[PDB]
Parts: sequence; C-alpha cells; structure tokens
Amino acid sequence: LQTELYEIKHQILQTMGVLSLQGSMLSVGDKVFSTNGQSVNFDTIKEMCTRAGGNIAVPRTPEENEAIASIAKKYNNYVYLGMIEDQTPGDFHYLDGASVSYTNWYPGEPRGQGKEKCVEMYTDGTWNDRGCLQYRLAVCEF
Amino acid sequence: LQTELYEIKHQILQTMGVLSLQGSMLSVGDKVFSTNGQSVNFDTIKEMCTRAGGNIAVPRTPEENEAIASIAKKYNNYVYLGMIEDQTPGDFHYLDGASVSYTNWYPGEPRGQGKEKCVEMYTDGTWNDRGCLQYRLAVCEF
Amino acid sequence: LQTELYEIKHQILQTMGVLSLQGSMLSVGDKVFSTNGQSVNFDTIKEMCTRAGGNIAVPRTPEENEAIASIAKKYNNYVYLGMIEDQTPGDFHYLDGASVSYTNWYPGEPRGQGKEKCVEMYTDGTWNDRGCLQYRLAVCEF
Ligand SMILES: C[N+](C)(C)CCOP(=O)(O)O
Ligand SMILES: C[N+](C)(C)CCOP(=O)(O)O
Ligand SMILES: C[N+](C)(C)CCOP(=O)(O)O
Ligand SMILES: [Ca+2]
Ligand SMILES: [Ca+2]
Ligand SMILES: [Ca+2]
Ligand code: NA
Ligand code: NA
Ligand code: NA
Repeated sequence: LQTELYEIKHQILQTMGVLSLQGSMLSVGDKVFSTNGQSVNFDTIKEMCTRAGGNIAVPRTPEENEAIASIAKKYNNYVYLGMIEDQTPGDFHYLDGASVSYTNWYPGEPRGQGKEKCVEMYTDGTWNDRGCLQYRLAVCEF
Repeated sequence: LQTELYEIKHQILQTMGVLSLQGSMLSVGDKVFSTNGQSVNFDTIKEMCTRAGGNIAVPRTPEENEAIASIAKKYNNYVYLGMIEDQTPGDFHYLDGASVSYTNWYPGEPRGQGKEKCVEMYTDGTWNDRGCLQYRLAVCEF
Repeated sequence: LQTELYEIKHQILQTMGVLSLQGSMLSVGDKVFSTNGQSVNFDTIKEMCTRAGGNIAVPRTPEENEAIASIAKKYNNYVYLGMIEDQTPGDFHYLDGASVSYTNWYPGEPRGQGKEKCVEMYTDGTWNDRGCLQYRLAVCEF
C-alpha cells in the first residue's frame, strides 16, 4: 500500500512536472493556473473553465496574483478574474457570493460607478473594474 | 491517509483539467480520447496508441461517438476505429474479438462486401467500412 | 478503497498516456524525460528543471541513454547531461556527488584535460566533455 501510494505520488509529480516545464500551467500552493490562450468575454471564460473541471481564476494571495500576472504578461492581454460587483457599487464578491478579501486595485480603481461589474487584471498585475463583454485572456484555476 | 488521498485526487483533477482546457484530450465517462494529430494507416495507429499505453479509439455509446466525431471534425479528417470485419462480410468485431454492439453506420453501410475490413468515422460521426491502408487521423482511448 | 486506488491509477495512466502520445514526454522505467525545447547553458537548464520539480536529465542505463538521444535527435541539438568533472580530470560525478557509473563516451572522450567540466550528448547518443556555457537542449528527468 505504502509502496503503491509512493508510486502514485511519484507519477503525479512527473505529469505535473512535464506540464510545468512546458509552460502549460503554473502551480502556486495547492492551486494550479492554466490558459487555453483564447481571448473571450466573461461568460465564455466561465463556461470554458467549468467544462474543464475548473473555475475562472481568482487570486487570493500576492503570490497567486503574480502567477496570473505572469500569464497575462506572457500573452500580452488582460485577464478577467473570478469576481463581480455587488449591488452596492465598489463592492465585489467571489462567484460563490463571499465578499472579496485580497485586492490589488490599480490606484483609483474601482471607479466604474456600478457600470463596470467585472474585474480585469492589467499585465502588471493590478486590477481594474470593467464591463463584462470585452475579449480577455481565459485563465482558469484548478 | 484520507488527507493524502484527497490531495492525490485533487492533483489528478488539476492535470486532467489542464489537458482538457488546452484541448489535448476529451474525457467521456471513464474513457479519455486523444490524438497526436497524425494521419496514418490502421496498423500504424494501432502501434502508436499501444506505445502510449492506450488503444485505437472505439465508441461504445452515442456520447463516446460524438466525442470522437468532434475530434474528426476538428482535424478535418476521418478516423479509423478500433474494429475490423469478421470472416462473414458485414459482421464486425472489437480487437479483443467480441462482436460490435453499438453502431452508427452511414445509411447503406457497411457494404464493402468483405473487401473493406476496416471502419472509418466520417466527420459527422457516422461510420463507413473501408480498406485499412488509407491515411486517417490517429485517435486513441485510454 | 481498492476501487478508489484503481480509479486513481487509471486516471494517472490516462494523463501519462495523453502526454506520451503527444510527444510531450518519454517514459523509461520509473523515469520520465521531457524538454521545453529551449537551448540554454548548463546553469540555466539546471534551474528550469528544478523549477518544474525535476532535475537535469542523466542516463544511467542504455535505455535511458537512447531515450535522451531520441530527444536530442528530434530537436537536432546536443543535450547537457546531469554530471560534471571532478577535481581529477577525466573523472565525472552526478550532481549529488556520486561518481558516474554508466557511461557512453564517444571514442577518445573525455579529453578536455579538465577544461571541459560539463558533458554533452551527441545526437547519436554518445558523450563529449565540453565547457558549460554553450546553448544546449534542456532535457529534464522526473
Ligand atoms: C486587448 N487589449 C487590452 C490589448 C487592448 C484592447 O482592449 P479593449 O478594447 O477590450 O478595452
Ligand atoms: C483524407 N480525406 C478523407 C480528407 C480525403 C482523402 O481520403 P482518401 O483518399 O484516403 O479516401
Ligand atoms: C548547436 N550545434 C551543436 C548544432 C552546433 C553549435 O554548437 P556549439 O557552437 O555550441 O559548439
Ligand atoms: Ca474601472
Ligand atoms: Ca464502405
Ligand atoms: Ca571533449
Ligand atoms: Na462598477
Ligand atoms: Na467489407
Ligand atoms: Na575536462
């Protein structure tokens, strides 16, 4: 059993290593980030991530944020994050409903005045509140 | 132990998620379909799949069939399936020897009269009996 | 439990199968080889492999050697191996410090006279001792 678990864990690290080495994904803690390289709107990204068994990416730590930023930088495009504006303007929540804890707004943001209910990440990693209909890099977390 | 199994299962879903998101494979039930994008003959596909630890794909449900059809459609090529004609013309078997259950013949097929011992899938998902020497998209199941 | 371990092992083989079929890696025994396709110096390859959770590749059997050779052949470039010269010229060690067992030197090699502390693999699989600053295919083992 112990010999079987080792082998299983070894093989997992091998496949994760291969995917990591080839830039197919980024591992941060227990979270894995990945993109299909496509630029689509918020609703479309949501579907793509869930179809793959994951969710539209959302950073909850500075290290997770930088990981997504590096992907945004790599593809030279902004990234829609897994959060939307509440009823009260300026207040945002994760898709499960919980209010956002970690934030990294670009100075002055959010200021869409309730008209920009989605959140995009600039290539430097800072956030901007934005309409949900733009074409943005699809980044998922697993 | 339970904490170790969760982590293992979590990491598996992560790697499967990454491969899924990037179109490297399709998951249907307990079956995974994948292609190397190459177009070769029946014998060559057989070898490639087994070298990868899998088998030349064969659909046994409508959902498995549509999955392979989507790959055929994606690469704009027909797909050799994991089945060949018996001694009696019009009767086909899986490679283990068992007679074919689920079928999706294009109307009028099979009618190769025993001269077309292999089976190819059109891009709409329907089947045609065919000679085994054509260049076809290599699709494997794992 | 036994049903859970089977499923886990099945899914592992599926992901390994997909990666194998698509040429993303080579499996030899319990060792997996992979490349990101990049050509950089020894120190850079070392870092890339360890960042992915692996190590710069080193063959310890003829089958492992041929596996790496095939990758070298595929990318038409030589490969830096995971070994460097001791203080005594002509003597080489693995990166953990242990002296090299299996070798496959091209005839006459090594003869860098202590000036060529790294080891490169030619596309035919044979070894040459070389300076560590050249651009070589980055191949990792996991
Ligand atoms: C996509 N882009 C961020 C590089 C520029 C275009 O952005 P946008 O027109 O959707 O606001
Ligand atoms: C490959 N193709 C199906 C698109 C057309 C050619 O098919 P075939 O000549 O092998 O019968
Ligand atoms: C890279 N190469 C092996 C194909 C030729 C150049 O090699 P080198 O100039 O680094 O010695
Ligand atoms: Ca804004
Ligand atoms: Ca026919
Ligand atoms: Ca030399
Ligand atoms: Na707003
Ligand atoms: Na026939
Ligand atoms: Na030397």
